[PDB]
Amino acid sequence: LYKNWTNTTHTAQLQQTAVPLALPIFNFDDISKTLNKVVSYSNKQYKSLHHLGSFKKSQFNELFQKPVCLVREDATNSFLKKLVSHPVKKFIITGEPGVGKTVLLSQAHAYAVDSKQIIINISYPELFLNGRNDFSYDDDLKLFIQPMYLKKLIRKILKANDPALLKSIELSKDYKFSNANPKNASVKPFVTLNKTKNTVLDLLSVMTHPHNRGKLMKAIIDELSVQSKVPIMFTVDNFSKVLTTAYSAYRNTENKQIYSLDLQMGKLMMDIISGETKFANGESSTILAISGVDRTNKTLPVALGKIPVDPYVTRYHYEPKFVELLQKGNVTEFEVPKLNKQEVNELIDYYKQSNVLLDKDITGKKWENLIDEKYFLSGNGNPRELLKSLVLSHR
Amino acid sequence: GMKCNFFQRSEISSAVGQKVLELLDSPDFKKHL
Amino acid sequence: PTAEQLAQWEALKSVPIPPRKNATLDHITNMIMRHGKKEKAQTILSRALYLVYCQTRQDPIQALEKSLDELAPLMMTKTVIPVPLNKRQRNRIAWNWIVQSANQRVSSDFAVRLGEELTAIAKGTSSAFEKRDQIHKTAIAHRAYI
Amino acid sequence: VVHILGKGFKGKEVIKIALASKFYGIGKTTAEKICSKLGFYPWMRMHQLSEPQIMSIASELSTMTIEGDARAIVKDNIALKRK
Amino acid sequence: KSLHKFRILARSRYDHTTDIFKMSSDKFEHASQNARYLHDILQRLLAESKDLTEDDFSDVPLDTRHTIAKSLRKKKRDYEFPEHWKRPEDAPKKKFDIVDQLLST
Amino acid sequence: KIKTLDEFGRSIAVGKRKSSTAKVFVVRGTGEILVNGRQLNDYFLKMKDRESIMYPLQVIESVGKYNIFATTSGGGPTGQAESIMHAIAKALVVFNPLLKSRLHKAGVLTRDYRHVER
Amino acid sequence: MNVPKARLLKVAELSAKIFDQNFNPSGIRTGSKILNERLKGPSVASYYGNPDILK
RNA sequence: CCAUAUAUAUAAUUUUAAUUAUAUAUAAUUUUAUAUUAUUUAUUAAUAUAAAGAAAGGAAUUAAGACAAAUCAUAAUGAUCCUUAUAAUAUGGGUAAUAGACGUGCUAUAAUAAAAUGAUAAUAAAAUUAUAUAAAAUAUAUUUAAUUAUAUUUAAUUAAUAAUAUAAAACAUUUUAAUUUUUAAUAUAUUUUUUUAUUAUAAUAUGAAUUAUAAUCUGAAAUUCGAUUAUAUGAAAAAA
Ligand SMILES: Nc1ncnc2c1ncn2[C@@H]1O[C@H](COP(=O)(O)OP(=O)(O)OP(=O)(O)O)[C@@H](O)[C@H]1O
Ligand SMILES: [Mg+2]
Ligand SMILES: [Mg+2]
Repeated sequence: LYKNWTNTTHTAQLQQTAVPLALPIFNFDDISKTLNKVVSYSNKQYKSLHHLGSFKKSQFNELFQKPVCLVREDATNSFLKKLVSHPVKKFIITGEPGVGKTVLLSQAHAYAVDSKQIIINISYPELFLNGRNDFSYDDDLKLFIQPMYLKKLIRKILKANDPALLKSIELSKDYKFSNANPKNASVKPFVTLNKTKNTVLDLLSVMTHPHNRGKLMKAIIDELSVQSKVPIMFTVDNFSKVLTTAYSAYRNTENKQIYSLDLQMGKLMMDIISGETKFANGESSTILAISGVDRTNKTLPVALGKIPVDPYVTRYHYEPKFVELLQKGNVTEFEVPKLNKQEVNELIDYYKQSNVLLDKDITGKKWENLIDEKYFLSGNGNPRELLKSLVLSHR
Repeated sequence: GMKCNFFQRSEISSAVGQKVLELLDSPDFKKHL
Repeated sequence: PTAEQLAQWEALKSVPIPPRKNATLDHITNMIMRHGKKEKAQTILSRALYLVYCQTRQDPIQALEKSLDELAPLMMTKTVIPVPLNKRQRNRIAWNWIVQSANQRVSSDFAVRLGEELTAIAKGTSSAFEKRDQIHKTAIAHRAYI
Repeated sequence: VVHILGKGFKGKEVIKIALASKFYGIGKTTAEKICSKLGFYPWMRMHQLSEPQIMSIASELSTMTIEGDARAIVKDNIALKRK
Repeated sequence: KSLHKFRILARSRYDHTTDIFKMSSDKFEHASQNARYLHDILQRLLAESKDLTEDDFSDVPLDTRHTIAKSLRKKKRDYEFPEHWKRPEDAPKKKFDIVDQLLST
Repeated sequence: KIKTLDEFGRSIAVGKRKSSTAKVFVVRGTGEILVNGRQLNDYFLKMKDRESIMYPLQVIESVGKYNIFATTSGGGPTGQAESIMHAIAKALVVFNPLLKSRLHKAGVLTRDYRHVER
Repeated sequence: MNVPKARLLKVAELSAKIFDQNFNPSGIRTGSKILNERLKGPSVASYYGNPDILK
């Protein structure tokens, strides 16, 4: 173990020694039978969610054999009923830091996996905003593409989603990309994909040169926008980082910081969010979630109508363009409520069955007293503080 | 000691400068202008 | 007095008052702390104990207490007469040995080094047992002068 | 090891930091301006540079007032004061 | 429109939270001069605010930055006991006492 | 003068620690708490401060029976948390005077005298 | 922020005219702080006391 | 006498901090009960355990001897010396010189520790403002903005009102040479902000002295000899 504590607990496979437990499996179809119970995800859900990056460090996932989730009536069931019922399915998940926004997003991902939908998850958009991977200006797409990040993201889209579902979609145009496949790079210089013969799976497996990769990304998104046989769920976790970083760390040939919307990824994300890119299915949804690690400013609450527009607020603390885009698409908020005492009881019960609680709590303390004390210490229902009061408060 | 503030409700309805002029209108400065 | 509050008082007649803090953990964290940065010391200790739990899957506080009780020497020769040690002094000696062992490891983070040192001690692998044995041997050799 | 104008750089070194570290006239802002001009992304490292890009850095630095020329200017200021 | 123009032209002297326009003068040696000066300033401000024939400044929003900066320097205790936490059922109830009633006779 | 609940059933108490002061309204409830109108974990980032605030309720095993509306000012996090602790203990005595002794034995009814002294 | 600078300049000029303030949009050094500085001569001069004392 | 705890008074609760202010008074140098130890045998003391208490700190206040002290700048008196000069004024210079030696302090020599960021603004106290204080805004450095430093303009307040002034550590994320413990290309994965495979991959991104250039600030004046900012420079400092 040579890394720091967070990266160690994230990457040291410390759950190898976690005791197995037979939890019920997440199934929104059978929500009634799992409501207010700790559940595990399916095997398919686990594979897809790991490729999506639904699980993150500092979630205490290593405590348990696999990531698990309390299926909550006021968060999970309520949000998913809105996700199935609402006519315009564009959401921003909000709530206090550590309340469960990312877990709610992963439960939405699992619902999508079991609902036969394609999921494009931009987890942690700081990768394409921090200037730690390459970029180049594309002249056809009047945008700065980021080939390394696009390669990683296209592989994630391929891996996470059901291959049969993704092959069901026939291409609606003809495409010609630079060939970068090592075997036939020389024999064949350009790979060509025809209409009604090659599928979105074929396009999504294309190997092209970095400068052309941006076009591939467009080809993918356009294609998924035109098809009407598969719903598309487009998710962005830590979306707040985008709202409070309007200018990326990249700087153009004149040494000026590049606007986030001048990046292909920024333009893509905000086009999907603003509705400029329309998905033809009608069950397609966009789910955004803010994060507590990012700074707050006026952009988000103004875009949600919570506070009026103060036009003298400096651009650092108020970006009107993002408000314009978030309002153009009728993005509505879902605030994750804090846990009630009964949900705390259920979670602590599951934690007891996982042999995670300290002896000072289980051995010699009354159960009701334990529940009351940890409901108090968690700030009346914050899940992260609940866990930290259980497994990380040795005092 | 005592300080008194008086509040009166009511119906709605330079030494340097006067010397700078004197210096500028002096022969010592007027000759450069 | 009302009957409900008389019943409450009767119920609490038997219950012992809960402890404000764990004295041993308080001592250890205060030994980690410098410059009054207590929260940082508590974070280091709790993170190390979290690693200990995750690798042994037992109550890490109990493991730490067993480790300190076993590793610390019961007596020590001082200027040359053996003298008995109280619990706090024993914990100081044992903790210093543990920290010295942990700072021979590779991780940049002190919490990781300390946690895996405490895991190794909880599994009976520590060089400070030799230090304890040497101290005990000197005390036996000088028992005549007590 | 990559070589620019007779200066060696460990592969992992960040270009904008390394250039400011090793060249006399170049500072943080100047190095960032050079990297922006050549299209290097902010945290690109020396081992990622192609030989054409190495030559582009060499040309850009040669057009700068750095190393011996800048040192001569400084020594000339000091000598002229001494005179 | 004239009230808006007044506030815009008052700038930092106007406090939107209290609706108070305040200005002070101590540039003249005597208080009567300073009072007449302040009255004359007010007259000019009102005359310009009512003169909407050239510019009403309706496109300029009201700048409250000076007031925000002022408010950040004073602690704000803007919280009240939750209404739904109240337990009037638990309040003490006056108990009958015969002596006092027979003494109020 | 015997203390009692107000017209809303609240026990009002004041505690001090270092240069911090706290005024707490304790009413019978379900273990809710607000500090300066903010969630406990929001206002107090250190867990040990929350444990200090909870300790008097834990002494009388009455966490989960009371709603706390604490309001602090002055000093820093530790001083404010411990002034809330003291104020809660004093307020709790009103609901059941027979427990005062036990609270007095816990140490939460004793005002900590220590303060910065050049 | 979105408000054009011409509108705010007009506001600043008109306000300065109303309240008898120096409007200096160019930002040139005018020495106005010298004119507005208070005369401290009397307090400084009375430092050692009133010389017209009975002796 | 402070402080601490409490009571009364005062405040038309917009000078708000009523969780406050400052007048007066009260309180403790605490007290009771057992048990064990000793006892000058209890009506003593200590320890422990119970009970009531908010109760746990601090300062001042007199003389007598001995020695030191003339920046004794803690004086007075006396003696002695100068009186065109040992008195008095102005201009400039010095007290800032640099071989050494030492005292004290500040900044450092990196990962239980530094940096950056954190706007419905986490959390203070005690002071200061008529020989002032400087808000917000605008402009330049300068780069969308922010930050930082100046300039322009001086809003309010001579103050429980306004300003100096959104305290800072804390905490959270990100980053960090030495370190191949890393980065990158391809595959790879039920660790995806990540894993795995194969390929390439003693002074730093610590420190901030010194010096150069260009600005700024106060002042009549910054040369000997002041402060600040930007762009460069980048020393010594590792072990005991
Ligand atoms: N419904 C839930 N069931 C079980 N555990 C949960 C649930 N919601 C949150 N948690 C756990 O609580 C902690 C909160 O982490 P999570 O990533 O969900 O928070 P968040 O609100 O997204 O945080 P942030 O503000 O950092 O983005 C994690 O341990 C998560 O596993
Ligand atoms: Mg999250
Ligand atoms: Mg440095």
